[PDB]
Amino acid sequence: QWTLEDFDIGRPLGKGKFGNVYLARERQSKFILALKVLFKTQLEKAGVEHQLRREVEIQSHLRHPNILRLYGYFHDATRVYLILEYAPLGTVYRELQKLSRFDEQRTATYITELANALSYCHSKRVIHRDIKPENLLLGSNGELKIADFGWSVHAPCGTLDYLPPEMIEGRMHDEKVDLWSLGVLCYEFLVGMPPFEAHTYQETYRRISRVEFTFPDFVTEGARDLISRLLKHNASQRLTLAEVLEHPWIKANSS
Ligand SMILES: Cn1ncc2ncnc(NCCc3cnc(NC(=O)Nc4cccc(C(F)(F)F)c4)s3)c21
Repeated sequence: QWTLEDFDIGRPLGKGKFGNVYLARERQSKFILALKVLFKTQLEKAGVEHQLRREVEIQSHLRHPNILRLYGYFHDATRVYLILEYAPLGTVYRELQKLSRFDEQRTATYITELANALSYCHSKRVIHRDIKPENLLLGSNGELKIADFGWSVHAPCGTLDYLPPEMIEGRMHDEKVDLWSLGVLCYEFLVGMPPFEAHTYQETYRRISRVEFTFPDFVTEGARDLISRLLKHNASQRLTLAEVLEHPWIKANSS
């Protein structure tokens, strides 16, 4: 039954649309964690109070080294606080801006670690639906840790960039949506920008719908194959996580 007075609030770890993330310390144990501060008025305004309660429920069951822990939550009067595992090496979004693009060795490792986290998620029938660089964090030893199960549902906001055709059209969708997103991620890791980037929402809609993307000259055939086999309009055709993990290019470049 946590209260704010139990925690030493430290430095900001990031700013979000719904609230801010701060580094924190549990006064008794001296344990280092992260506290995301959400406003209650903001949550009730967009009608997502149930989604947050669903996220906490989903995260109370999941345990995996490539999934950022959510320990529980508390509120006072005006704000809601999420007790979170701290990811010392920040976001992948930030690492991507810092390095422009990743090499194949780093990319494959991230895809391998993501696939594992998704494999564990999909087996428990949990679909993430929001796989993007800003929702991927890096642990002490540089491992990928997936976070933000707010838009997660059971089997079967920002830009549209990572959302599959079935999701952007407002149709039915299963575990295969995390596979399209994984494909999109793999492309942005190597290229530096997502395959369907546009200056307008409406153009991005056209690109995703018709699956209109190209590869720059530096992308290898092994990466070209993987991404192409993932980015398919037909959800039931897309490669499985097991095939992704056993993919020649993935096996070659992964650690
Ligand atoms: C930036 N950063 N740098 C280091 C670092 N280390 C640990 N954590 C960080 N950041 C927080 C990561 C999150 C994990 N889970 C989240 N969950 C969430 O934000 N849920 C959520 C929010 C608003 C609205 C809704 C609702 F209701 F709409 F569903 C749901 S955010 C870190």
